[PDB]
Amino acid sequence: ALVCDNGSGLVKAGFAGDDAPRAVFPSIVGRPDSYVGDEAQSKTLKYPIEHGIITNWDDMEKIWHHTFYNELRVAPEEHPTLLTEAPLNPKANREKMTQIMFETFNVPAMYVAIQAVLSLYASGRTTGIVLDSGDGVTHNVPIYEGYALPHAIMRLDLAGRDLTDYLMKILTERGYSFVTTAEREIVRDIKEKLCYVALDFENEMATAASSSSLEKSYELPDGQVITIGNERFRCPETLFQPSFIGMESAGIHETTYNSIMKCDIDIRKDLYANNVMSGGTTMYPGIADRMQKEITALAPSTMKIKIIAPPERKYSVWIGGSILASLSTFQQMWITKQEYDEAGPSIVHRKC
Ligand SMILES: CC1=C(O)[C@@](O)([C@@H]2C[C@H]3OC(=O)[C@H](C)[C@@H]4CCC[C@@]5(CC[C@H](O5)[C@H](O)[C@@]5(C)CC(=O)[C@H](O5)[C@H]5C[C@]6(C)CC[C@](O5)(O6)[C@H]5CC[C@](C)(C[C@H](C)/C=C(C)/C=C/[C@H]3O2)O5)O4)OCC1
Ligand SMILES: Nc1ncnc2c1ncn2[C@@H]1O[C@H](COP(=O)(O)OP(=O)(O)OP(=O)(O)O)[C@@H](O)[C@H]1O
Ligand SMILES: C/C1=C/C(=O)O[C@@H]2C[C@@H](CC[C@H](C)/C=C\CC1)O[C@@](O)([C@@H]1CSC(=O)N1)C2
Ligand SMILES: [Ca+2]
Ligand SMILES: [Ca+2]
Repeated sequence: ALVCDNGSGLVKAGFAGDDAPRAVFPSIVGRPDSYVGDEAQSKTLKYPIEHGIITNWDDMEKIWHHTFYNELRVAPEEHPTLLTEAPLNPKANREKMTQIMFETFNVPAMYVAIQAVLSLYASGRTTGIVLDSGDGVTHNVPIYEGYALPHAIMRLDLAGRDLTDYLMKILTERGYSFVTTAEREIVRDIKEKLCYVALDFENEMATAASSSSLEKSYELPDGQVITIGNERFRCPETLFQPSFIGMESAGIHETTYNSIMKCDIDIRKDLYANNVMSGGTTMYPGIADRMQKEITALAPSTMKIKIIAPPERKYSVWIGGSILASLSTFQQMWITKQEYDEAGPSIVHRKC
């Protein structure tokens, strides 16, 4: 079976039963008659997925064909294919993915799983609450015995690309100039290399104000060496206080809490003890300790709280897919070509 995890920024693709994706490449299509993903990267670019939701279907077909043919070297008509989706995904989109897989790619079998749920599986759990934060969107997804609890899911627009754009803004306020699309990629690299989550925002602002102890240098492609100081932790602080970029949302600690509070009292303790971090935007050093501190301050004083931050969490959605698609007991769960022929795209609602 194939496993394809389509993100707003990065596609992760490979074979069920493997420990890691074979291909990780940008979720882009480029035109000057069109180039896809890593081919487009080597050369106007469009992202077919926005905030985790597929919005350009023709370009999404290009991404999928590139995945099957170029990245995995397979004919999709010969492999059951597991795909992933956002924890909240419009009904019409679920049908269109299904329609395309059966009618365009002629897959023999298909299934679509919620991204955050797969990450939980990759951590060795069937119960817990996942914070999955990527390039385009963030969700909190409470999960009991393998199944997301849809009424308790929380969503934030805020994710990694917004964090990059904010780092550009505050570095520009410092006296640099980061405004172009190329500069966006440079600042993404700065973010990934040098940013971290402060345990206490104010305390670290004070250290940065009165000393150079938190400063790091970065050699730009153009040869200027810049210095990054409080920007290192101000950038990801936005996750905890979205008002830094004018967003009204609760921060990720409060959305975690709010999600747990919408669940049955009998499972809340299990959720609090199994907070699993997923996605590239959870990679900041310090994030687990900060989450622990913030959730402790919101939760009952008696509550046992644990934040799990798997080292492999850039790829845990994919790994979870690999685990699920290669389970013997999953064999009966696939949507078959016959089922699709009889029920149409609407089959996805009954089976996934
Ligand atoms: C099995 C299967 C389905 O459950 C599902 O196909 C679900 C069921 C449908 O839910 C639905 O028709 C409903 C959405 C669904 C059904 C049951 C309960 C519920 C789930 C969560 C909750 O109410 C409510 O939206 C919350 C409290 C969560 C939240 O963060 C805020 O409101 C805010 C903030 C914000 C920043 C502003 C608004 C949003 O919520 O974002 C979310 C909520 C919806 C959306 C507009 C984003 C998109 C593009 C998704 C839509 C329209 C999804 C529709 C459906 O997805 O953004 O909504 O998803 C994938 C898997
Ligand atoms: N070490 C790091 N520190 C901070 N951010 C990082 C790090 N590594 C990757 N990221 C960010 O993670 C994001 C990519 O993560 P991921 O692959 O989980 O997202 P996606 O699946 O493409 O998007 P989404 O899930 O939002 O649709 C990018 O914004 C990237 O800059
Ligand atoms: C190395 C890498 C990282 C990434 O996450 O890439 C995804 C994919 C990408 C598409 C445009 C880019 C020119 C191509 C490849 C870069 C891929 O845009 C992102 O970099 C966007 C733009 S800045 C940011 O933080 N996210 C994230
Ligand atoms: Ca993702
Ligand atoms: Ca706020």
